[PDB]
Amino acid sequence: RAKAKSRSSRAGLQFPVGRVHRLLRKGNYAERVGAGAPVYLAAVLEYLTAEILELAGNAARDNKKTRIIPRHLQLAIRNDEELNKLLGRVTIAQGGVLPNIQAVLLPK
Amino acid sequence: DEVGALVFDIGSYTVRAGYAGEDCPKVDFPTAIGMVVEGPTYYIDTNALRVPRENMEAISPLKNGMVEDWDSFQAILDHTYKMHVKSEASLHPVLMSEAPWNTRAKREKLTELMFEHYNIPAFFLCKTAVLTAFANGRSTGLILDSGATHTTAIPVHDGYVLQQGIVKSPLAGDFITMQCRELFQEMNIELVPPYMIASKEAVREGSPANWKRKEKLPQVTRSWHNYMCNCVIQDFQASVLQVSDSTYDEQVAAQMPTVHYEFPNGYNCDFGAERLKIPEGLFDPSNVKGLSGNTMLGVSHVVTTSVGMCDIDIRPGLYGSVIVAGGNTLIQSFTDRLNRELSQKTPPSMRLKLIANNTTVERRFSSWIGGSILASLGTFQQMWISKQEYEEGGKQCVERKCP
Amino acid sequence: LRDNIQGITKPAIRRLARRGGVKRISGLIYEETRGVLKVFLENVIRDAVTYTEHAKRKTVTAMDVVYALKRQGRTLYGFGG
Amino acid sequence: KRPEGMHREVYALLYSDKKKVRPWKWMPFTNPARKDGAMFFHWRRAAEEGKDYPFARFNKTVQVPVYSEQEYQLYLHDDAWTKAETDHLFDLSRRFDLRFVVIHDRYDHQQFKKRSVEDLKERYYHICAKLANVRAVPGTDLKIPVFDAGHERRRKEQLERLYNRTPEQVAEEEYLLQELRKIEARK
Amino acid sequence: KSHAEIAEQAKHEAEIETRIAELRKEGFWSLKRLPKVPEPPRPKGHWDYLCEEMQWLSADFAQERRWKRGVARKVVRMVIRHHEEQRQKEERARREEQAKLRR
Amino acid sequence: KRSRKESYSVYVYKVLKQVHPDTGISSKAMGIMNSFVNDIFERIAGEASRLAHYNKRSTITSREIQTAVRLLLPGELAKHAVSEGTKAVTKYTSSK
Ligand SMILES: Nc1ncnc2c1ncn2[C@@H]1O[C@H](COP(=O)(O)OP(=O)(O)OP(=O)(O)O)[C@@H](O)[C@H]1O
Repeated sequence: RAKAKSRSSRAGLQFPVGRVHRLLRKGNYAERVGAGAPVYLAAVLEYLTAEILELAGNAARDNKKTRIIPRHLQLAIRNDEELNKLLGRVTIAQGGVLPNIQAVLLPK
Repeated sequence: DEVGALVFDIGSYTVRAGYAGEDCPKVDFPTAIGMVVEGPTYYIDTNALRVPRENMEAISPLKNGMVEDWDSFQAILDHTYKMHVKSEASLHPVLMSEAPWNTRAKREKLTELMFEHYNIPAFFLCKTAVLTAFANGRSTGLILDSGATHTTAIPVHDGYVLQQGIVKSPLAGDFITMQCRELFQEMNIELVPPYMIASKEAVREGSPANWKRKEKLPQVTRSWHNYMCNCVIQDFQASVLQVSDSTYDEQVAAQMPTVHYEFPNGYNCDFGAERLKIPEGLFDPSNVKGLSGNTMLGVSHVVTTSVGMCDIDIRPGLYGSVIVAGGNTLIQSFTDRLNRELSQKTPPSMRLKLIANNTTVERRFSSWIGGSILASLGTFQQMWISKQEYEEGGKQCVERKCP
Repeated sequence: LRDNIQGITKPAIRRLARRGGVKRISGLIYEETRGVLKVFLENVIRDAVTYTEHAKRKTVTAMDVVYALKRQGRTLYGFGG
Repeated sequence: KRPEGMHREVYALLYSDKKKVRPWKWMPFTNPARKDGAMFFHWRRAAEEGKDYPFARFNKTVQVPVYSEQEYQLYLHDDAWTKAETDHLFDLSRRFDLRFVVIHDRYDHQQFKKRSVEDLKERYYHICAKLANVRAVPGTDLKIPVFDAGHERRRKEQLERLYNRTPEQVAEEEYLLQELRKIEARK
Repeated sequence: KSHAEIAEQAKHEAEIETRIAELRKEGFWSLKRLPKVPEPPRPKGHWDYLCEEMQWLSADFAQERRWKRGVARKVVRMVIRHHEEQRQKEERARREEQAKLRR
Repeated sequence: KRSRKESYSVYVYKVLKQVHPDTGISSKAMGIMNSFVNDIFERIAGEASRLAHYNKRSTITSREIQTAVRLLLPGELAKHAVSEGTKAVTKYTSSK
C-alpha cells in the first residue's frame, strides 16, 4: 500500500491522535467518535502543554536552573492569570507556594 | 548521478539483463539453452528456445558461475544486446556479476572481450556475494546462495569477499533434480516432456496416463530431451517439494498432508513423505542413498564452516547479517529449517539474524538488484573501468581497478 | 496504630504555617491543625481503602490515593504515571 | 441561507461558533576526481551545464605513507621481510582502505609464506613508525601508535578457545549461577 | 553443623575444586578485553560515505518497491471500484427511476 | 511478562524541545506534565460527552469538542486553543 501517514503528522500536532481516539472511543465518553474530535482534543492539549512549558522554562531561567522542576510548574501556574484559574483546584507535589507575604505582617 | 548502463547477472541457471536503477531486470531467460547449426544459433525468452526444431544440439555456455564456452557466451551477449536490449553497446556501461571463485584469467578474458568486441564505454565486474550484500543493505555479512549448481556461503567484510572463508557444496538444484528423477523412477512415473504430447485426457488419481504422441516430431538430441525433462522436474520441485521443519523423521513425515501434482502427460498423483525426504539431503546428506560420502556439508554445515574459517573478531557480524539467497531457498520451510539449525548450532554469545528477503524477486534476482543499486550510485561513478583505462593499462588493469 | 497524630509536632506545624505566610502562631493552633489534618486523612484514606477493597487488592496503590483526592476535589499531579 | 460551500467539519467549526525555458538534456560530463578523463553522461538541467561533479568530494582516499628505495634499504630493512612482500602489503593496504582482515585474504600466499592478520598489522605499523622516526621535522605522522601484537595473540587464542565450546557454555553458565548463589549466601 | 550444613560446605568445596579445574582448562573470564586498541580512524574514513549513501539508496529501492506495488495495487483497485461504479451507475439510474416513481 | 505502561512523555519532550531548544525537563516534571495532559483530556472529553448527551447525540464531533473547549478554558486561553484546533482541523482535511 501507500506509505502510511499518521494523523498527528497529517494535522500538524505532536500528541498521539491515535491514542486519544482510542481512549475516546473505548471510554465512557460516547458510543463512537468522529475523526475530528480526537484531532481537536490533542491540539488543545498540546497548546496547553506548550503554554505551561513556556512559563515553566521562563521560571527556570529566572531561578537559574536548566531543568524544569515542580517548583517552576507551581510558580508558573500561580503567577499566570488564566492557568491559575484552570488549575485552581489542582495541587502539584513538591511544587511549593509563592512568597506572598501580607503587607500587614511586615516590619514597622 | 544516474547513468544509463546495463546490469548483467549471468548465472548457471538463468541470465538476467537490464538497466541500472530498476527494481527488476529487463529480461530473465534460462541459461541451459540449446543449439542448432543453422552456424550455431542461440535463443532467448524461452519462446525461441523451447521449440521443437530440427537437430537440437547440446551446449553449456556457463557452469558454476564461470564461462565454459566463450563462443556461446559471446553469442548469448550479442543476442541479449540486439534482441531484448535493442541498443548499441557503446552507449551504455556494463556492470556484470561474477562468481567469487572466478579466475583472474577468465576475468581478464571477459574484460578484453567486452572492450574489443562490443566497445562499451565503461566496464565493471562485481562478485555475486558483494552484490547480494549491497542489495540486502549490509556491508558485512554471510551470503548464502543456493543456486542450481552449488550451495555456497561467502563472507563479505566491508564490501570485500574473504576467499579463505568461502565454502561450497554440490548439493544444489542439480542434486534436487537427480533426487526427483530417482523418486519418479522408483514410483514408476514416466517423465514425458510437453513437446512429446499431442493431446491428453483426464484420468483417475494414480491411474496410467491417457495421452497421444505427436506424429511429426523433429530430430532432438538426448541433451535437449534431458533439458525438457529437467524443466518439468523443476516445475515439479517448485510445485511440490517442501523442507522439513525439524530433522527428517519418517513418523512425522507420514503425518503431513499430501500434495497433488499432475505431470504434462496427465498422470496425476499425490505425494506424501517422498516430497519431504528429498529436500532433507540439503541439510543432512548422511541419509541420502547413492551419496556414500560424509565429507559433503549441508547448508547449515557450510554456513558454520564459512563463519569459522574467518577471523573471530568478525564472526559476530557474519552471524548477525547472515543473508539467504538463491533459487533453492524458495522451497517451503527452507529458511525456517535453516534458522532453527543455525540457532541450535551457533554459540549464543553471537547474535544470529537472517534477512527476511523471502520474495521470489528478492531471492532469485538479488545479485542483479545489487548491481542495479550499485551502478545507480554517484559514488560508484568513480570505479568504472573506462575504455581509456583498458587501452592504457591493458587486460590486467581489471585486477587493480575492481577487486 | 495509636496516637500517631502526635507525630506532627510543633516545629512541623510552625513550618507548615511559615510556608502559608503566618508570622505568629498561638498555642491551640497546633491542636486545631492536628485535628484538621486527622479529619482530612480520615476521608482521604477511607476513599483510598474503598478503591482498594473493591479491587480485591491488599496494597493501597498510588492511583487509589489519586482517585480519592480527585473525589475530594484535591487533584494531585506527579503520581499518575 | 447558510453560506457553507466548504468542508463539513471545518465549516461547522467555523460557523457554528461564530516563459518556460529549462529543458532537461542528456548531457556529457567529466568527473574531476578521476585521473583518466573518462567521460560519462547524465540527465542534467539547463542551468548547471558543465558544472563540477557534485559527488567529486567523495574522493578522500585513505592516508598511507610511501617509502622510497633508499629509505627502505636504510631504515625499513628487516630480516624476515623483503621488498617483494612489503611493497605488496602496502599496495593491498592502499587498495582496500586499510582493512587488514581483507588484506590478509588478498595476501599472495603463492609467492610469500603464510601470514596471520596480527603479524601483517604489526609489520605495517612498524614500517609507518620507522619511516617517520628518522627525523623530528616530519609533522604529518611521527609517532604512529604501533598496536600490541603479543597481547593480541592471547586475546585471539583464549577467545577462540571459548568460541567453539559447545557444552562448556552451559556448564560455565550453570556454575556461574551457582557461584553467585553461594556468594550471596556467604555475603 | 546441623549434621547437613557441613555437608553443604563440603559440596561447595568440591564445586570450588571443579571450578579450579575448569579454569585451568579454559578459564571463566578472558580479562583484558581490547585494552590496547589505538587504531586511529582516518580523518574521515571516506568509506562511510559509500556506506552512508549505500544505506540511503538501498532502503529507497526497498521502500519504492513496496510503494510501487502498493500504488499500482490501489490503481487496479479503484479500477475494480470504477467498473463496480458502472454497474453501480446503472443501479443509480434505476434508483432515479424509482425516485420518479415516488414523485 | 513485560507490563509496559504508556505515557505522553515522547511527545511532551518533542514539543518541549521545539518550543525551547536549550531547556530540558526532569522526570518528576515530565510525570506532572503527563498528569496534566491526562486531566485536561478527561475534562474536555467529558464535557463533549455531556454536550452530546444534552443534544441527544450518541457521537462526539469536532463541534462538540470545540464548544467544550470554549466552556472549559477561561478568557484569552479559550480563544487561542480554539483557533489552534480550527486551524488544525482545516490543515488536516486539506490532505497535506
Ligand atoms: N519457484 C521455485 N521454487 C523452488 N526452486 C526454484 C524455483 N525457481 C527456481 N528454482 C531452483 O532455482 C535454481 C536456479 O536458481 P538460480 O537462478 O539461483 O541459479 P543461478 O544462481 O542463476 O545460477 P547458479 O545456480 O549456477 O549460480 C534451479 O535449480 C531451480 O530448481
